[PDB]
Parts: sequence; structure tokens; C-alpha cells
Amino acid sequence: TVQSERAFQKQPHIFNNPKVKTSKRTKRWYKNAGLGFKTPKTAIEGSYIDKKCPFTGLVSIRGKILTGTVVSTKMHRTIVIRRAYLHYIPKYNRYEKRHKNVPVHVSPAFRVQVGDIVTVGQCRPISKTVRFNVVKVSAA
Amino acid sequence: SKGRKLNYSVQDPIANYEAPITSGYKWSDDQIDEFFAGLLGQ
Amino acid sequence: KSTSANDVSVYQVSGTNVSRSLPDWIAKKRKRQLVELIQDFEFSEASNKIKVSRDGQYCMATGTYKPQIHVYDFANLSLKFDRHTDAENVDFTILSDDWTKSVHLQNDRSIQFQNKGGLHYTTRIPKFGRSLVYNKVNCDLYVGASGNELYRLNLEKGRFLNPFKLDTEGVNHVSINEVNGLLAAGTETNVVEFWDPRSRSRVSKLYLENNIDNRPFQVTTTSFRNDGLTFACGTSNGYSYIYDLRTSEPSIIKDQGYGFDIKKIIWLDNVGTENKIVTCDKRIAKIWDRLDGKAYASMEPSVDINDIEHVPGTGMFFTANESIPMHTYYIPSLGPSPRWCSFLDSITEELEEK
Amino acid sequence: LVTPQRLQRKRHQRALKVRNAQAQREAAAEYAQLLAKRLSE
Amino acid sequence: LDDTLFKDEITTFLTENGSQSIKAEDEKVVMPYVLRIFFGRAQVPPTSGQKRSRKIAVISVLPNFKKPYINDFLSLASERLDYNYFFGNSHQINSSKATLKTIRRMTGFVNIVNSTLSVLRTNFPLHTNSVLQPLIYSIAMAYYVLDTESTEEVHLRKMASNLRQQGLKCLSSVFEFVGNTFDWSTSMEDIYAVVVKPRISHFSDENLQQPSSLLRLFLYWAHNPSLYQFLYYDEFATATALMDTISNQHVKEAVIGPIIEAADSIIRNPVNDDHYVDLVTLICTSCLKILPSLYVKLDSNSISTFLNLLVSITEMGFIQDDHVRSRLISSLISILKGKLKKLQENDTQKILKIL
Amino acid sequence: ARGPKKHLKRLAAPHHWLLDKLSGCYAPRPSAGPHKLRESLPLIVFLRNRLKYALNGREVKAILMQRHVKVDGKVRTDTTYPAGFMDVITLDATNENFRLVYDVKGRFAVHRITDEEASYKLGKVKKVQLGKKGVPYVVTHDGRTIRYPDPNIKVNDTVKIDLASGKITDFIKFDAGKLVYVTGGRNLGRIGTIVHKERHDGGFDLVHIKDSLDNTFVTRLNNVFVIGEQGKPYISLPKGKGIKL
Amino acid sequence: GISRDSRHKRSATGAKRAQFRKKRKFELGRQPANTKIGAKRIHSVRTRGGNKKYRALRIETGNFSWASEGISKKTRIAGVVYHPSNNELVRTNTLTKAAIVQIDATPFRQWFEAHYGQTLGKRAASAKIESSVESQFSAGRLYACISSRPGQSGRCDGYILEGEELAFYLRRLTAKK
RNA sequence: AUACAGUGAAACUGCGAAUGGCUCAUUAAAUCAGUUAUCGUUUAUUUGAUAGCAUGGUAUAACUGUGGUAAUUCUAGAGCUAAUACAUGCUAUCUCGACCCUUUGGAAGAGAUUAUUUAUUAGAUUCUUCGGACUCUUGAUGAUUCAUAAUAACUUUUCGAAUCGCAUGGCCUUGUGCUGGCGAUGGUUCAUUCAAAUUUCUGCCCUAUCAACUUUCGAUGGUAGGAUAGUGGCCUACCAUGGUUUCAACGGGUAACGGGGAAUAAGGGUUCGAUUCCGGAGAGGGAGCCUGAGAAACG
Repeated sequence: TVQSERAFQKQPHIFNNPKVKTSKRTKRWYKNAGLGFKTPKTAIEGSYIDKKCPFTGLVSIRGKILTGTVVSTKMHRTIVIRRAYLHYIPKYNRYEKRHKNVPVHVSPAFRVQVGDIVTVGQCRPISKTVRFNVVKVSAA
Repeated sequence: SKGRKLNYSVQDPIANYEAPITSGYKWSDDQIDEFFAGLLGQ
Repeated sequence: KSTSANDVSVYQVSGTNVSRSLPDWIAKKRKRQLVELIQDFEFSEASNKIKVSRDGQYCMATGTYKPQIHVYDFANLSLKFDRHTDAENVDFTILSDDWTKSVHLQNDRSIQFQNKGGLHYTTRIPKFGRSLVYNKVNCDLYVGASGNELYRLNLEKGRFLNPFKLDTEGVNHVSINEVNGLLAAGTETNVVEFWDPRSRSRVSKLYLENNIDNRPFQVTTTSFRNDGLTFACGTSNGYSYIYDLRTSEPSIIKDQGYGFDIKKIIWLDNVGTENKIVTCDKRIAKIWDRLDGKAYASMEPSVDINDIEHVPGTGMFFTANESIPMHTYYIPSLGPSPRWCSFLDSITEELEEK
Repeated sequence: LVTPQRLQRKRHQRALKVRNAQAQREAAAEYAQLLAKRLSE
Repeated sequence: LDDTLFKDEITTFLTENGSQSIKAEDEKVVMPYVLRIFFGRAQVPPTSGQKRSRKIAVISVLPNFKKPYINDFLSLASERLDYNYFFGNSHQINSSKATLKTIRRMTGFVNIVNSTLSVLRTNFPLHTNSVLQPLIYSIAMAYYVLDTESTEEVHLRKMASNLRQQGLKCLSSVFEFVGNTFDWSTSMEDIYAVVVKPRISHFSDENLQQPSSLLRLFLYWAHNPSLYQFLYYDEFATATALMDTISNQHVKEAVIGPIIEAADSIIRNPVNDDHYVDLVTLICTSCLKILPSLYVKLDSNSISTFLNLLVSITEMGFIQDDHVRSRLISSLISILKGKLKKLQENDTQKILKIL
Repeated sequence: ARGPKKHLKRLAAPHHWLLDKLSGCYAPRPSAGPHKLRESLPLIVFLRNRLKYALNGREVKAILMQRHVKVDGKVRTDTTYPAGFMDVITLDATNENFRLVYDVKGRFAVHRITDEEASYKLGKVKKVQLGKKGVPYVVTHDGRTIRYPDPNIKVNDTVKIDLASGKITDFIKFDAGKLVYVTGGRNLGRIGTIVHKERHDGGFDLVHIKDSLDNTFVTRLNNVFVIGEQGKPYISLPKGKGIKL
Repeated sequence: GISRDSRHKRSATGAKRAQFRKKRKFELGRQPANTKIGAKRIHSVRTRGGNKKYRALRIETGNFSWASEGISKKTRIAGVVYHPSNNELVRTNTLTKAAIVQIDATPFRQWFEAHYGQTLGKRAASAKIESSVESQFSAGRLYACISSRPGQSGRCDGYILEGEELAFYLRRLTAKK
């Protein structure tokens, strides 16, 4: 469904003139994110409208690129990913088993499930808790 | 939701804001009750 | 400072000296680059609503640009003070006789509390606010919201007892009568309900009626008269019914004005008779007598009016509007000037010898 | 009061206007010539 | 008369079918003074962006109401102007007035009429006492100051040249905007005299590098069937001027293309009157002149439509003899030397129809 | 702090000004000007602590008000003018030109120069862009932006400019195997040959440099200032020539 | 005053913060400029930098553009018909970005009649306008969408709803009334 | 020196007064220390680029004189006059160039000729005179709806020198005709500088005689809107229930400002960290406004 809300979901400033009778009647815009990442076919030719999509929305990726594992997918277009690493602790000459859970916006183009390993990039702040946007999923 | 919920919650300052007040009735309600009865229903 | 009608002498003591189509901001810049009675009697953006304090010495008004309140004192004849709030306040009443406590239905779907010492805390209302009235024999702020709810707030409990039910999508005007302490609610679906406190029951429901063009009304005035027995309803076609207390027949049946909605009906206690003010967005305010039901006078400020009040003594009609000066009218034909502008009778002599 | 010094200042201002116009014109013309010879070569 | 509220007070009260609109008899009694104040509000110069925004406001003011307000406005404009010198004489001026004030009045007239033309493209009327008389007065006085005075008054000669060019382009615009609503035969002889004085004499050497308004006007003459009366009024003066432009080889392909468009139109348009046959034989001389062209002089649209001109020549056959058939096989070897990769199979089939 | 700061404590000065600690308590704040702040050298500390031509700030002010000390052909009159890297300071009665250039120890230093080398200047072309009427321009490091450059100039170039008028004399591209100057980093002040140029994605473009005593080290392209070609440095170096022992 | 920061909110680990400092000026929040239909009344504000930001509290005239033909004309406003913020604001006529409005049609009628000669309603291949907007032309009032921010510039410039968005919002209109 | 020119009180005007200085009550990622972004924004000044009427108006301070009053840095009446005050208003070049000509070119003609707000486009990935010719398929990053360019509109709406100092020249129809030196302030845009704003990853004192929490008044996001310089549950309208976890969350104790330091035992590392550097917060109470590039100032 492409019109699931009371506002006409469309990207800004794109205009398909009804004066020409072209076959491809819906014009879609995307962009090459680069950074050693690929623009997937479902993103570049899907029928979804997003602003926080890293490939079709108006948010660029810049800064730090992180890795995580999918824990819970029970919020729209956003997934919390879990960072697992070891801790610098001085007292007893060893590490400590620690973890960090990072809420990350996801585009609906990628297909995701619990436990997938994902690489993400920093993006400009969208909401109170989200700071990152995914750039590549990988199944496991 | 955000502020669209009516829940009967207790408020601190407004309970002692201005209450109580006067019984400024112009009548004794003994005629006004049967006046309600003898309103436009009858 | 002029006169509109011919047989009767009316007086706009403060108002735009330019009549129409030459806008007020360019007019004031032009005339300041090329006599008022109260110091700084203007807002220079707009104004919403007026309620004179019960003492008859404070004039509280709400205006729009950086939405604020002008508190004037008739003793000082200037701003007692000014105070900015967040959003454009729509409905307000001063709870006490002095201005020390004020409540206001605020357009951001909330209720706010203006005070002497400051500003007590805002409280949200679950639906969009339509009309708030203060019951003053049982301490109640009750507000008809957007649609089917009329929420209720007691000043001893602080909680909400129960929202009253009005089975329409709009709550266009609410009033309370204290001579007989009943609740009145008029809705633009040609429906008017009357409610009963101390027992929590609706007692009356009426007032389907059509105009000449067969259109539904929009009742914007649900008031009553000084006796607390006969009521007055008024809607968008310049249409004024004055009903009695318990009959289906209106006592007075009048049509006037235009398709522009009338905004306020108010009573006046003359020396021998009862009179009526209709105020309409036909930029008009007509002054009837109720026995004849006759427009004895009429005032045209040439620019629209959003609210009217009459001073409790005699003579003065405050009017809150969208213009630069909040404007007020003097009527010699009901009584003299009040105790504090006591030279306006001599200014009346001046305009008559002019 | 209108002075010959003021007329001197005014014609000096007009002279500076036409002078900077001429300088911009020569700069644009020489850049066009440079780009033309670079593109032909 | 006020300034800072102008365009919005216009779009409030003076718009018909709006609030506080002026009634019909009130329009009848107050509109002349409205014409005068809007004459001032058009006489305003657009030296700034806000000033030209108010000029675009007045150009949106004019074409809404009706015809007779604007017609009386143009008659008052001509009254500030005059044509009674040139039309109390035949084409003479008794008191020569080449003053900058006079030509400035003419230029302001040109500005206001081209503005109302551009905003009222189709529904504008042509009041005869307000367009032909002052426009030919303007361009005639332009030619008068062109030939009488020397090059000393460079201000006057420069503004005269701009006035003349604006006169050509506004005459072209009004002709292409009305088409054939009415017969111009009242002063058609006089406007054709103004046509035949400079243009057939010196049309090819001057207007050859880029397409001109005069050439577009003569294209419209050939395009619409009623505008042949100049050609049938003289001994084909504009036709031989067109032939001279075609014969000159320094003329650009973008100039010569629309000439052959008009040539296809005038060959396609039949009329059973005098001189039409000698006219189309002069267009056969134009075929003789286009014979070396199209590949050493003259563009996919161009080569397509000129080939269509050859196909139309074949289908109607207004030219038949062995002379034009040898010229046809010469044009055939030329156009078959010409390329085919940028062409369409249907156009090749039309080549086969010619063959 | 509420707004911008406008003073500079003595100990908080950059270390390579060699300002002593026991003269007062403050240090001069360099003006708003062409070059940077934290890596510059003001005229006041130039004419007092560097050249010993004056004793007090009042005498430096009297000198600059007599207008002798031209800078880049133009006359300065203010005391806290922030001279930086590759600058021209022109003393007309002491008959000297000075290229303010770096040394190996990191300290800014003078170089006595005659007019045939004062008349030009090497600037690190840093940011090329376009502007009004579609015209191109190029932004150097010293606040000098040149509209209408030669289109063969790219990002991270070196341009030699006229000083009197302001036209570009010529330009030098960024090729591996040239003579470069290192501006930042730990080992700023050395010259050698750049052997190659690796690239990162969104990171620092690190460069290896071999110096003429044939030793390798690592710098960064943000620090690299291209000076010239093999055996032909376009400016006269100070003695030491990037050989540190 | 109205603060724009976030330290008055709870944290992300189920925790409330403390007051960090007093509200500094560089995070200001002001009154929304809920513009109503009326005679044009705009206020000027001097904001950060030398910025002159204008808040229209009443506006009478808006600019609207045809995207299909590609023109633009200044025109009055009949009034709001739909806004996806709140239906009560649609009722109380709050002119806002991304709202639906009814506009008069006689200036575009004058434009089409002047440029074409064919009166709308009742170069035809260049005159084939949509049937819904031609019915709105014959009625005298067309539909449009407004998306100029009211309280950042004090202007109302939008585009006349053409086929796709016009059809979606006409379906929304018919589902509303 | 018969307009002033030297000297200069007062007053108007411009600029600054948000720098500096002082104390430690608070707060355990709140600031902070390191690192990064601004492809998420704003900046007076500096510096450098950058714009094709022989001069109009008033309205006043300063100042003279009448005053009331008990009076503060109290005012009123009456009489003057200036601006960088305030408000206003004006002034020929390029493209193709036939033709004449060869050098060096003009010469009629056809054409074009600052700031906003919206909408639409572009900016895309073989032959040899072995002596010689082409006879074919913007910049930017890791990327930007980018800079930029264009059209049509649009605006309660703009600067596009009505200034000032020294000297006084060049030409000649010797008119006071027309030019011309050095430099002080102003004005748009862009860059630079100085800053301000939010931010990415890690690092905090003790505690389970403290295992459960936000879920309302947003606590998690999305759709959409207003708010400033800008993203943003910043807040608001609809929907779902999201996240912390003994990997101790949450709050509870520090007479704890933090960072750097200093003393200290020959050693694990321990006590001030008040000092003299960098950051952080603050000066009747509370609320609301003010000017400015810059404040929630301490005025």
C-alpha cells in the first residue's frame, strides 16, 4: 500500500507531467550512497516513499560506520541492533562481557529478521533515540 | 495518547484553588424541581 | 467621535477615524508622519474577547500578536499591565470580583490559569475546546469540547467527575443561568439543550427551525435576559429568536442583517423597558427594544467586530475586534457617562454644538 | 551647497564605475580567449 | 493613487465577480477617470523590480473587464499621439516634427500596445483608428528621421531604430494574433506602401543572419489564405524580395528554413484568381534557387519538411515541362547524394514516390 | 562564555611564538585577518621579539603609523595583523624583504629576500567552486579567491601569483614525485620526494615522503604544501633544507 | 518561555534528568502564527543574525501555479476545505503548509480566454484541460493545495491540484462530506 | 579669509559596554577529557574578490527666556538650527555581421540588455606526394533535490554612494566647458577569519539492610504541521507498544565543581586537586518584555 495515510506520500519536488503519455508514469528518484556499498534493486525500483531511507530519502550517510545484530523489529522502519564487545577493566587483569543496543532506522527495501548481521552508518538526528541508518544487511 | 485522554486524576493546587463558595440560589428549589417537571416536556 | 444614525445620537468615543478600504496600519503611519480618553487604548494587531471585572474597574482583554492580555484600570486610565501567554486565547472569564483569578480556554486544546502572583499551571483537555463556562454556585469549570463531550472540573476535588453528553459534532455556544441555575447549550444542528445540576440530568432539547432559504442555522448566541426567565438564541442569517422559559414559541421573532453571522446578543435594563443588542459580522450592532422588538438604534463602525460587552452601569459598549484600536461606544440615549469618565457628557455637548 | 569638489567627486564616481566595468570586461574576454585556445588545443 | 497596497487592492475590488465589484452603470460613469489613472500607472517606468512588478500588475489589470474601456484608452493614447498629418496628406508630413518628445510619445504608445497585446493575445479587438494609423505613422516617421538627419544625433537615430524594430515586431504580433477576423483593405494599400519602401529594396543584404519579424510576417502572409493581397497588389515585390534572400548565399539555414515552410504553404494553398499562376512559377524559380541548396547551405526537421515540399510539388504538379523535370532529376541526384541515416522509412518511401 | 572572547593569556599563547613568561601577563590576540589564528605570527611579535627593531608596543605602533612595514605590497597600520605561512613583509628603509616561512624545529622564521623573489608567492589551492553569472573561482589558503582561473587548476594545487596586480603567474599540479612542504603533523618542516599517494574513503589521505638523506616517513595531504619540481624549488629555502639530525 | 531543548524530557534508560542550566536565548521557542482568512496583516520580527522573519496572522491573497501548463498567477482565496493536521483547524480556517483550499478561478479564466479565444466550460489540442477543473472553471472556484509555510515568510504560494493529487484529494473530499 | 577652515565645552551621530574580574551551592556521561560531523546551521568586524541632479524636504537636541515645585540624573510653556539624523527622490555595451579588404578592419541590419516566496528543467558516465589532414559515436565528493544556469509569477519589502579630508593639475571651441590624484566611511553576494549552536565512540565516586522499571503529563517510532539558525517526541494532531537490566537499570550517600597538577612511602600506589592553565555554573524573588552580530545580561 502506497497511500496508507491522510497525506499524499511522495518525495518532494518530483513532477511527472500528465501532458506527456509516457509508459513509466511514476517517476522515482534515488542516489548512489557509495562508501563501499551497493544500491539494491528493490530500493531503486520499489514503490515506497521514505525520507529516512539512506538510498531514496533525503538523509545522507556520513561519519562512523558500525556493525550490529538484529534483536527486536517491533517498531515501524526502525530496528535496535546489538553491539557486542569487551570491556577495559583494571582491577582483576581481564575483560568484562558487555553489550550495547543501538536503535537504527531501516529502509523497507531490505528484508530483515532477528539475528541478521547489519552494517549501519551515522546520519543526522531524526528522533530522540535514533541516530544511525542501515546500509547493508547480511543473513545468518 | 499525548494529551487526548480523560483520566480522573487528582490535582494538588486546584482542589484548594478557590472552593468553597456561596449558596446563591434565588429560590429554594422546591418549586424549581416541579418546574423542571413542568418544562417543555409537558 | 462622530454619529451614525439621524434621529438618535450615538458616539464612538474611540475608533478608526478612517472609515473603510484605507487600511489602518498605513493610515496610522501616514497620520503620525503628517481626543483619546484612556492611555494606550489600542493593540495594533487584533483582539479576541473582553470581560470587565465585577468591580467595574478592570478591563481585561486578549490580543493576538505574541498573544497577550491587556489589563486596564479605569482609575489609572492606562495599562494596569500587559502579559504574554503562548497561544491566542479564545475564551476567558475572571472568576473573582477583582482580576486576581482568571481562567481561559486556550486554543492549543488546553485551559490556563492567570493569577495575581503569576500563572498557575496549564491543564490539557482531551478534545478541542469549544466553550467553557464557570458555574459559581457549585464551583465548576465545565467546557463543551469538540463534538460529543462537555467535560467538567470541580474546584474542591480537582478531578473530572463526568463529561456531559451533547449528541452533536459541535458545541457552538454554552451559557449558565443563575437566577435559575440551569445549563444551556446551543448547537448549529438546530438543537438546544438545557441541563440540570445537583441531579445530573438533561431536562430540555428543542429548537429545530428553518430560515426563508431553507438552510440549517448556526446558533452563535445563546444568552438570556436580566430576569433569568426569557432566553435569546441567535444565528447566522441575522436571525434572533427570544423565547420564554418553558414554551416552544419564541416571544420575539426577528430577521435582519445578512448572511454574515451575528455574534452576540445582550440585554439592557433601561429605566422602564428592556433593550437588546445584536452584534454581527456585517460590521453592525443594532439596539432594539424588546417590548416592540424594534431596532431603535444602529451603529456601524465600518469595520467588523468580534465581541461586545456593556458596562454594568450604563452607556459604554466595549468591542474587541481585529483592528488596531479595541473600540468602545457611548450611548446617551440610555444613560450618562460612568463615574470615571465624567467629562464625556461635556464632550457630548461639544459634539452637539459642533 | 553644490560645489565643484562635489561635481569632481560625482564624475570620479562615474569614472570608477566605467573603469571597473572595463576591467571586468577585459578579464572575461581574456578568459574566453584562454578557454577557446585550450579547447582547440 | 496609493502605492504600498496597489496590486492587492486591485485584486480585491476591481475584479468582477468578486467582493465590492463595480456595477455596470457605475462602471459607465467612473471608468474614464479609471482609464486616466491607469494611463499614469502605465506611464510609470520599470526601473526597478518592484516597479516592473507593478507594471505586471497593470498588464494583468487591463484585459479582464470588456472592450470599450480599453478601446477608449487607446483612442486617448492616439489623441496624445496623432495620425492626421500623414492622413490629411497621402503619405506626406507638412510640419516635420522629429523631436525626442514626439518619438518618446511614440515609444510609450508602442510599449502600452505591445503589453496589452501580449496579455490579451486573442480576445483583444482591433479598433481601426488606434492601430494602423499610429503604427504606420510611427514607422514612417522612423524612416523619415532615418533618411533626413545624419548620424550626429546618435540618441535620436538609435531610438528610431529601436522604435522601427518594435513597430515591425508588434505589427507581426497583431497580424499573427488576429489572423483573419476582418479585412484590412481600408489602409492595406498604405501599409503595403510602407512595406515596399525599404524592404524589397534592401531585404536580403540586411536581414540574413537570424530570422526576422518581417520574414515571420511574410510567412504568415503566405500561410493564411486571405493575406495574399499584397502579392496580388504589387508586381510580386515581396515575392522577388524573398527570392533575392534565397539567392543570396550568406543567409543562414535557420533563416532559409521557415522561408521554405512558407513556400510549401503557398504552393499548397490554391486560389482561383489572377497572378496566382505567375506567383507559383516564381516559386518554381525558388525551386531553381533551392536546387544547389540543402546540402552545401542547409537539420533533421528542415530536410524532412523540404523533402515534403518536393513530394507536394510532385502530387499537385503545378510545374510540368522538361526544363523543370531536368531540374527535378538534378535535385534528385542532390538529395540522393544526401544522407539517409537520420531519416525515416516513410520519408524514404516518399523519396520513392518522387522517383 | 557569553560571546566571543577577546583576550589571550600569556601561557595560553601558541608555544612557537617564543614569547617569554616574565614580561607581563597577557599576549597579543591576532586580528581578524587573512590567515588563521593558532598557526600565525602577528606583526607586533614580529617587530619586537623576532627582529629586535623596537622595545615597546608604543614604538611598534609609532613605526606602523609611520607606515614603513608593507605587507604583500600593501601597507598595514594595525598592530595585531596575523601573518602566517609564506608571507611577504617589506621593509623599505631597512632595505629588506622577508619571506615568513617555516623551519625544521617548527618555529616560524625570517628569510631575507630581494624583490625578484618577493614579487611572487606560492599558495595552496584548496577549494575550487563556481559563482554568480556562472563564473568559476578558486580559493587558496590565505583568503585569496581568484575568479576566472585557468581551468587546468584542480583541488590541492599550488599557484604562483603576482603580488602587485594579482593575476596568476602559473600553477603546479599534485603529482607523486615532486617537492612538497609538510605544514602540520609531528614532523612538520621537512622536504623530500613523495613516492606515492594512497587514498581512504572519507578519511585522511596519508602520504609517504622520502627525504634526501633517503629516509621514509608519513604525512597527511591536509599538511602537504607542494613547493616545486625536482631540483628546482620555486622559492629559496632556509638553511638546513629539511635535513634534521 | 518556550524551550526548544530536550533535557526536560526523560532519558532513554527509564530515567529523568535534572535541570542543567537556565534557558539560554539560543534555543528560543515562540508563539505559532496561526494565520486566518482576512485582510492581509503581517508582522515583522528581527531574529538571529540580521534576519527579518515575517509572520502573517491574516492573509487575503496567494500565488498559485499550474504545473501541467506551467504558468503562475496571483489570486484570492475562497477558503480552506481540508488540512491533515486537525479537522477543527480546518473548521476554524487555519491556513497552513500542506492544506487544501478553494481558490477563485476567474483570473485563470481570463488567462485562458485571452491566450486562446475559447471560453472554458460549456489550438483545441493545447486547450484540452481536465474535465473536473473545467467544471470548477464554469463554477468559478477551483481547488488547490497550499504548502508555503505561513510563519516563516508570510506568503501563500501553492500549486493548483492536477489529475493525480486532485483525484486523491477529491476522493478525500467526497469521503469527508 | 565677507560662508567655515586654527583651537575647542555642550549636544546630535557612529562604536563599544556579552571582554576582563570574582565564588564553588549544585549536578556521577549532567557538563567534561579525547574523536568526528555539520551532505544539519548562524556570525558585527578583518582580508580579498564582488553593482552601467549645478543634489530636493522637515524636526529638533545643544542654546535664549518665562516658570511651578519641597524634591531625585523633576518637568512644562514659548523662541532657534545641522548631519553618514529621519524621510525622500534622477542620470550607452555585446552576437551574426552581407558588403566593400587583405590589411588590422568596419558596416547598414536583424537580437539581448539586484534582493525575496513558490512551481518547473539541466547538471548525464582512417588515409599519408612518409613533407601532413581530421574524413563521426563544467567542478565536487564516498555520494547531495549541490554550487550554478533558465522560465513564469510572487513581495504590507531592498542596498544599486543625494556622503567626507588634503592638494590642485591636464586639454582645448579660455568656457569657470570637459576630464583627472591620493584616501575616510557606506552598500549586495561569496569566500576567509573570529566564534556560537547542536552531535558520533569510549572513559566516572559507593551501594542490592536498594529487582524490577518508563508505560499518564509522552515513554519508542512512523505520517504530517508550527517554532528559531537548523535537523529533531522540541512540542503538537493519528496509530501501534517501545526501551533499561544483576551485562545492578532505577533511584539512594559524598561537608564531589571537573580536567591538569603538587606532596607521599626505597616499593603496590596513596592525601590535598584551595592555589598560578583550560573548561562549567552563578550575583532582592517571581513572571513577562527591551536593544544588539552576539544576552535570558544582572543593565
